[PDB]
Amino acid sequence: HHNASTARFYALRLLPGQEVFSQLHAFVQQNQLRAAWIAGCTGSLTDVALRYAGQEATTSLTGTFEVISLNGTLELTGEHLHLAVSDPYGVMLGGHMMPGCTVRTTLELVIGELPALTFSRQPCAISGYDELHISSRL
Amino acid sequence: HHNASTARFYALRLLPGQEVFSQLHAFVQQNQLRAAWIAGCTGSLTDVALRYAGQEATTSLTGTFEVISLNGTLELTGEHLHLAVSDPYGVMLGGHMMPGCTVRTTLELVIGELPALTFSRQPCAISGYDELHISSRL
Amino acid sequence: HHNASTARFYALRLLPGQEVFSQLHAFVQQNQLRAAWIAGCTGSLTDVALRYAGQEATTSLTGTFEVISLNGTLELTGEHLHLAVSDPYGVMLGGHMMPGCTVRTTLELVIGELPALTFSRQPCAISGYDELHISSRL
Ligand SMILES: [Mg+2]
Ligand SMILES: [Mg+2]
Ligand SMILES: [Mg+2]
Repeated sequence: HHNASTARFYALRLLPGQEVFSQLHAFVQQNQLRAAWIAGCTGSLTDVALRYAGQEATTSLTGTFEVISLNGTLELTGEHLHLAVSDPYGVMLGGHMMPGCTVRTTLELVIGELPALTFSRQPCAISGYDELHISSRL
Repeated sequence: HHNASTARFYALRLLPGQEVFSQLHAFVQQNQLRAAWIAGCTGSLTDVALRYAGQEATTSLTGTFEVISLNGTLELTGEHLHLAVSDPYGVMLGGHMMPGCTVRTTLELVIGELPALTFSRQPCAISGYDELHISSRL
Repeated sequence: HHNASTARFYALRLLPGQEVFSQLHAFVQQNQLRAAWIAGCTGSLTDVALRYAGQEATTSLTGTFEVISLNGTLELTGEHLHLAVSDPYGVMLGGHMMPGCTVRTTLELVIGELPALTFSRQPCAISGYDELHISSRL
């Protein structure tokens, strides 16, 4: 059965200029994470790539942003992450995170991994898209 | 004494059309969770029910929203959850989550449970409302 | 080596009128936390102190706000926390959290501690600021 598992946590800090998606995937590959999620995140970005609700196109922005929240799941060959950033006036923007977000000064992350489970993306006949599927690691 | 505990995590995915409050409570009942919190959440909503800061009335909205963050505690007979959603333009809205939020394509959740503790809602003479009370499970 | 660790969690509730930064530091000192992060948070604030993206000055606001998300790391002699609050109209504001945020009715927190690691703030030659450094507790 799924859902239940203890968690192992990882703490890491990304460097200025690094692209978030690529670094997260590299960390997942390095540790062969099969059922992870972002348990905590704080930092800053220069370039931001977001896909707004219901939209197909990716919105690319550049400036000075603070990462307010980065949430979602990730695993060996898939992920689903949402990002919220704030600007110099406190105004926020949020959406589906896409490749292209670059670290400004830092990105601090605490990533949780559920050793008893395995996440995968399987087609959902209801939504019409590949959705999160949870199964036993063993 | 309270506060300290190891955590057991649960991963689940809600389906299109399901109402969030009811599904969360069903999961709490199914697993008899006594001291849980939302450790991670990502997804989309069609209907959104929020009670804004200091307001009594619930604001009901319908459209295409992305769940940016869903935070808070929950247990057998109580909860305190806040929700932040983004729209097709990246604009965000936040408030106290109320019953009526419906899943659009999916809602992925990682819920933590603290086995050594028990959450309850007891009247606080200071705030004048029932507030979070933490005690030992044993 | 760093990054990997089990986690111990703490649940607590702050009272009306208390200042968040001071209370968080008091909790860190009381439990001698060396590598913690905010795993969950919900509540309300009256006074809010935020430093917006790229700005030096702290913006002080007072009113009726809901805490939508409080994320970041914290330890014995340092921290990095970002805050997002919503107002009576659902509008949100976000930024680097500064001392001066006061609880309105309550602030519920689940704090994670990574016993196998130790967080510190060391100068980064790349960013030019003291950044998160992760090392073994032993
Ligand atoms: Mg999404
Ligand atoms: Mg509330
Ligand atoms: Mg910051």
